[PDB]
Amino acid sequence: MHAGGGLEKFAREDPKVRRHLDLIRRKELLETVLGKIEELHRISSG
Amino acid sequence: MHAGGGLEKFAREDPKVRRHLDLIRRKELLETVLGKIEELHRISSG
Repeated sequence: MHAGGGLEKFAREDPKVRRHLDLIRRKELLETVLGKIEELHRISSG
Repeated sequence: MHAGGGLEKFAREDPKVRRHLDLIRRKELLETVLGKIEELHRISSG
């Protein structure tokens, strides 16, 4: 797993767990976008 | 109730509802303090 990177492919391979981890990832992208906006409001008060 | 200011005392009279509103009041002063602290932290971070 750790030498070959076959952990993430091990995850990608199964139908159920692909949907689970993909769902968690898209949610992750949107959260990080919101975080970039929030940091922006802090760097410039107005 | 509105002329005598006796609405608040009317609530004070029943014990169960008095314990209820007392719980709500203590939660209030604590909230306003935390709000001031959050505003302060915002002032000294950006």
